Amino acid sequence: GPHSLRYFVTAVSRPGLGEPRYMEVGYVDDTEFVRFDSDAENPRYEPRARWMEQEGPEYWERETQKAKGNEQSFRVDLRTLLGYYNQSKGGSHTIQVISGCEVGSDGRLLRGYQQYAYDGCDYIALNEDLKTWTAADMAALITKHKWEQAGEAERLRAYLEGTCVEWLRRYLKNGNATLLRTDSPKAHVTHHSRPEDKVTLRCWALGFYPADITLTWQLNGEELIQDMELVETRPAGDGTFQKWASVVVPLGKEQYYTCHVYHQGLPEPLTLRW
Amino acid sequence: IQKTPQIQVYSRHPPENGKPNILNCYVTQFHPPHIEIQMLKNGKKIPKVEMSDMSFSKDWSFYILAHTEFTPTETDTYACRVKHDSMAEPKTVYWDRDM
Amino acid sequence: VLLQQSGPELVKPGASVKIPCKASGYTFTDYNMDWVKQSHGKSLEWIGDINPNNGGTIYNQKFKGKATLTVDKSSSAAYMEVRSLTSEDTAVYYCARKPYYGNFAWFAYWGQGTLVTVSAAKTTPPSVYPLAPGSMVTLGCLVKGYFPEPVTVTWNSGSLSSGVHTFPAVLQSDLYTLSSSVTVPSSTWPSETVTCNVAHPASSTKVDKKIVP
Amino acid sequence: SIINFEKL
Amino acid sequence: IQVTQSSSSFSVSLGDRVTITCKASEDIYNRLAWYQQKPGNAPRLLISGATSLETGVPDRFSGSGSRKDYTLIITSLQTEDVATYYCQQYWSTPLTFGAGTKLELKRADAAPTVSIFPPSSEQLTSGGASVVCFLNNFYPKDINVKWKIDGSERQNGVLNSWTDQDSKDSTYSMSSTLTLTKDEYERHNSYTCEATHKTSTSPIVKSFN
Repeated sequence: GPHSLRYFVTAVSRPGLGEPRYMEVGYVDDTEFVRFDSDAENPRYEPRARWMEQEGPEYWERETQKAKGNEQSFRVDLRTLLGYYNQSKGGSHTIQVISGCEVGSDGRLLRGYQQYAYDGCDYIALNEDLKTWTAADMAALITKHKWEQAGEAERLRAYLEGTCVEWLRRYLKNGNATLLRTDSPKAHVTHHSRPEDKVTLRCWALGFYPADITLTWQLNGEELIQDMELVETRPAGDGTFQKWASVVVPLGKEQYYTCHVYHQGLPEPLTLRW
Repeated sequence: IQKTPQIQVYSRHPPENGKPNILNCYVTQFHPPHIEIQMLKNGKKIPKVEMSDMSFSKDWSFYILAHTEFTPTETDTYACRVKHDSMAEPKTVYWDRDM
Repeated sequence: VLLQQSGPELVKPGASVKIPCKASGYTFTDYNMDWVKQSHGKSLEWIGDINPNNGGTIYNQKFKGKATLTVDKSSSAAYMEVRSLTSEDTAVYYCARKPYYGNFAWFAYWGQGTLVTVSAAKTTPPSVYPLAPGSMVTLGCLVKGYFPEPVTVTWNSGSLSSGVHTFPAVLQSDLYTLSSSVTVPSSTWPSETVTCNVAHPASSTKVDKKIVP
Repeated sequence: SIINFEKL
Repeated sequence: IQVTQSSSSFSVSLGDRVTITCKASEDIYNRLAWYQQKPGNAPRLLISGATSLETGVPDRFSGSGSRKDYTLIITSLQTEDVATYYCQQYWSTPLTFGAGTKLELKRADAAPTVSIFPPSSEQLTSGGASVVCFLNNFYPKDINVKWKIDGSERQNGVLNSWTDQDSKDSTYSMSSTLTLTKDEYERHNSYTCEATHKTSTSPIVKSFN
């Protein structure tokens, strides 16, 4: 199976309140496992997945020390970018980075990420090939020229096939038992009266993990993908997720309609009838 | 670039009346990350509403889950009110036991 | 490309000092200015860098609060202030420049470095003593009890240099002591005069000492 | 372990 | 990331092939640089990116290594290569240097010419009494100097200073000073410095009464 290690970085200025808020959030596959937040009472790297306790004091020190370095760097980045864009000193701005690697079971790098955003807009990213950059405007092009002078892509590539891979391997070695965790969706169908004459049945998927799921409504064999109303998957806040999907039907033959739930933690897709 | 927040208001468990539950307010899709989230009962602000840590997704937008302990009745009202720079005035979304 | 730093600084425990670094021969604003500390005990240590466009700073966690970096963009000048000085701050401080702009590189250019000495001692002139022995005869001079450095020593106003050994100074208590030896043919002393010349600029003193048997 | 970030 | 140079000093002959090791505590992926530094001067960049020779640097300088083990090579040591050498990594921040490897010319071993000197009248009138012992033009640097007063050893009150390698004849020189009070000085008659060196099993002995 493939696996990924990704970091989600965020630095937000706030002039008139002191230091920019800096954060580093860590992800194995889609599960947050580490977190640094500059605003916490004691701004250190903290575990976010039980299985990270098994890392001794040196790990957390090393990572904390590095965040503080990264924090400093970004603190400056926000000013440079202010200049690049010839912006006032007043208001608050955001830099965001996604950084990390996707590697196969054979330990080869499938994909490497290093993407940047300023104020919610693409700024610059390392291309699929890991050697060239895509800048999204004239400010980003200044960064681009500096990085080519400095040999940044090559460096990243070194980290992405080396460092990134080896830490993921360990991170998997540590909490592999836990990351398999699936919680099967418990499903029910609810009936709702409407005006006019028609009715809408709403198909629920409750208490499932991870969030990937699929809900489909079908009239006795053929699925309706144009009349279906759905909500975005949402957390219950207990660890599990929820989603529903509804459809408008004529009154009398609501039994003719079947709901289908597809989730990786289910031996068989659930097929529900009202 | 400003991005308008999207809101979902829902229970953690199936809403049975007079039975203690948790009420969520899932706030996704916003930018900047600066946001104020309120939760109201009958239009009156509930003090002590918890906030998850903030995150953002592959499209750069931020998302956050606010919640509070609540005991739903047949007839009480529950809303989430969100303040954000992308918006002219605050946004409010009422709790629908069926949505 | 050239980075010019100031000369030696003598400063007192608890006090602070500000070292300048004037840069020329390149577009100041396209680069940052790094600073490096070199001292007996830890050798070379990084410290930090400054952005000339906005004064943005990054410090080695080790030097955070001990050093402050500033920039005058217009006069192409970077300054470092080392505060609340201990004897552990006595060292040579370099400013330096990467070959390009970035966090991860080497230093292609160095300033000449500024030596900083932390001491509480007040200026004190040396006492100068002749060293006569008791075929080739060696003679000497004992330069005892001075602060600060340097002290100059010559033989016969420099006429005797080839057979001379002047030794690095050593801290007595908080004062320095050095010695200089000279070798002359034994047939020529005392027949011909052998004098030893000590100067100590700091204390405005010049001393000649004839070495008599 | 997150990379040491380059300056932009 | 600690960068370690094992040998802090190294004895060498002109024409030798010299290899200075540099050891990283983590894989630094060829992000390593080498500097040369001579007394009273700033470091001078020799090599970047592990194997890359900077413009102007002579061809006898060479670099190699991988992961976390690197070497500086000088194929035929010329006299102006006598210096101290530093390696510096830049894979991670903070940029960190090794503690340097100082080269010194080999030469045939030589015994010092030893000379003792009693305190001057001028010093004695002031209550101080320094006895001076010069040990000139010897090699290697390793030497033991004992001060003996009336037969037995004096430990307390000694200051020692060596010179750098002499440019003309590659030797070292040392000065030893035993400072006593006038009162303590006059308690004794026989003052001697003893110099044990690897050139002879017999220690060189200078004295006065």
